[PDB]
Amino acid sequence: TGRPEWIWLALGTALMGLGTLYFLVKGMGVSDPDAKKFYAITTLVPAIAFTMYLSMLLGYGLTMVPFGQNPIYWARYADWLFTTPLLLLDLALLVDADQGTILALVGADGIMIGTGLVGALTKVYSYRFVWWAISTAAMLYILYVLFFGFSMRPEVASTFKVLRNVTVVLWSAYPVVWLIGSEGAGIVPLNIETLLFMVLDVSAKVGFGLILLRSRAIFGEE
Amino acid sequence: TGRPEWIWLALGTALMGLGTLYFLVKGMGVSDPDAKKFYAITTLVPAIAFTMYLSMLLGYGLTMVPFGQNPIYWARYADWLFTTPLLLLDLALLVDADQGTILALVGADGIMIGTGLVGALTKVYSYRFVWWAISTAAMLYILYVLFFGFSMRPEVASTFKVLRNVTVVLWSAYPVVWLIGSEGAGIVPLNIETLLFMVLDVSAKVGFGLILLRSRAIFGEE
Amino acid sequence: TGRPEWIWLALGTALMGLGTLYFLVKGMGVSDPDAKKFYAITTLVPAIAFTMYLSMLLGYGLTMVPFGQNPIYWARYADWLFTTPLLLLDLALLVDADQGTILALVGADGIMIGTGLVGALTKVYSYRFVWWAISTAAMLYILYVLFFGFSMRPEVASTFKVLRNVTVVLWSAYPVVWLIGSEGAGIVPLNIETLLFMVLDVSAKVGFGLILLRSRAIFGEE
Ligand SMILES: *C/C=C(C)/C=C/C=C(C)/C=C/C1=C(C)CCCC1(C)C
Ligand SMILES: *C/C=C(C)/C=C/C=C(C)/C=C/C1=C(C)CCCC1(C)C
Ligand SMILES: *C/C=C(C)/C=C/C=C(C)/C=C/C1=C(C)CCCC1(C)C
Repeated sequence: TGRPEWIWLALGTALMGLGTLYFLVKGMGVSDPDAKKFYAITTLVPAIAFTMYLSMLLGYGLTMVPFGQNPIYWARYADWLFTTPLLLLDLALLVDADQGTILALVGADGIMIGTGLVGALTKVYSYRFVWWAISTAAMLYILYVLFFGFSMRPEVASTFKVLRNVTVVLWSAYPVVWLIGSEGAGIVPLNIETLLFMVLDVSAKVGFGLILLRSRAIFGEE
Repeated sequence: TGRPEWIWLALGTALMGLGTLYFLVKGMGVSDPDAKKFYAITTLVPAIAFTMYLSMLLGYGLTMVPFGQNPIYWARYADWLFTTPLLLLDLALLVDADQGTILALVGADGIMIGTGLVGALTKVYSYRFVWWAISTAAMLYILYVLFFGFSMRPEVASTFKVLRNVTVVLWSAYPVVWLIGSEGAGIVPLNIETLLFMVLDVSAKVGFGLILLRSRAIFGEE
Repeated sequence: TGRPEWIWLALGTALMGLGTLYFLVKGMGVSDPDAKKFYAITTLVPAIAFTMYLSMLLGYGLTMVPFGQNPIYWARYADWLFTTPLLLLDLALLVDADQGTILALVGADGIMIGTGLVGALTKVYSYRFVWWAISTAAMLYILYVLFFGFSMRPEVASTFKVLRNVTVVLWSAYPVVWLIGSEGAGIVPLNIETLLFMVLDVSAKVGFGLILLRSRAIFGEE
């Protein structure tokens, strides 16, 4: 509690935990294989985030990087490495995407997160932003595929449309927060940055899942 | 050989190596695609464990963690990260599990191992057990799915029943050994802990594989 | 630019980048799901390599290992961990390989790279070569499967034959370069070793992809 941002890490942990438990209870008794995939994917997402928010709260998921002793929460990338592709899989399964398109998405996502991590830990200040730029190019490619790389059922199309729009908006904020926060230019304090990421993460995982798991799009059509 | 536990790391290495070679020879000439998956999965398991037991023997897979300079063999988690999901896949393929259920299993398993590793390396003593608890919750979820989340063929059902029972028993010992050994309360010396893990690992990988690969459950039914 | 090998890391970065962009443009408008998989796989390969060549150029992907202060470019293994299995998947998809065989290949490849990395970072000089030997055994197993573990269409068979022959030749050079270069016996300077790896990598990723993506083997047969 010596670090001002502890409050948002604590709240983040609690909200991911509760979301995980909610999705877990909700998924009880589901027999439809299609719906099972969506529950499995959607429940794992906040469960993973829970563990990484906890690691940050307890101080395990924090390291000091010298550029310009900067506190970098590296645990976010461990979280994102797994949760972002899973979120993309939810969208991909919804629309019955070709395997080729899933691979494209998952691979671009690995690059986005991997280069983001490299940027986060880079000791030469100017180079951090080179990695930011490549990571953003990978994000833009993902956004492109989501709008132009590909829903047959009307309920599938409408849910996909919503979750896709939710994704483009929230995901796009991440590079901006990084850029202006402690990993980037340092204009916004780590405390506020942590709050922004918490709001983003919770919306993109728990908000996302609520929207998805309450839709009948997740069941094969009697 | 300056570390008393070297003998069990040496034996572990030899037993995983021989098991790998046995499974490799045995799988020669197998043409049935189903049986091929089982051999591939079951042979990779001890092959991976071989490499990580070797890394521990030679001292690469050991680090010192300050809490309470504690010797932590981190290589176990590198091994388990890959071998535990593969073992779960063997069981899952056997019963023709839905993809949703496989994802649930694999994901819960990643969490179990990942939080186990975080626990192993955590520098605040009390917090190590928080991570132990979350990892155990993930294990219990796996055990639950194995008994209640789902075999049609009688030979499939019987083999599955055996391998499942083998799994519940041996896997459950792992958290207990951790808790009382050098990663946890330090009641049992690293030397004995290493022996216990060796016996467990060899039974859960080589014993498991022997049981599976001698069964006709692994072939599609003339 | 203080390190003589910077020139080859710079060229490597440029060539992977251009190859990525070429494959990206070329894959535009492709609707055939089969062809989509090949483009996705084949474009991701140099894209990944691009990022890791960049990391090496900027000095992030380099560490000092004490044996015999040896400069080890660890980023190569981060690259190879993902790009080698993807290259094997290209070959595997081409021939419609059984899932069992894909798993065998991917798993053996993970072992090859993982033990290679362990070897690269090992502090006891003699032991480095133990890891080299195990990694090579895994490579030889891959080479075996590629020739004896399994093409129906004549265009599929011919393209596969070429890409397979390209693979056996180039991949086999890697262990030799390691052995004689800075990770191994230190007979050939890091500068020359980096050049050799650059030529190899570019041929095995961009040369490979050119050959594959210009073939009609990648489309399902009007
Ligand atoms: C649950 C977490 C989510 C949905 C996280 C999404 C994160 C991103 C889309 C991050 C993107 C970034 C870049 C595009 C540039 C570099 C910094 C990153 C990693 C924040
Ligand atoms: C071949 C290796 C096997 C089957 C290993 C299984 C290991 C576990 C089930 C470990 C479980 C653990 C917990 C449940 C709590 C924390 C400590 C661990 C990682 C030993
Ligand atoms: C694009 C990169 C490619 C195709 C890299 C292939 C690399 C190898 C086949 C490396 C093999 C190695 C061994 C067999 C022994 C130890 C050293 C390695 C990792 C270079």
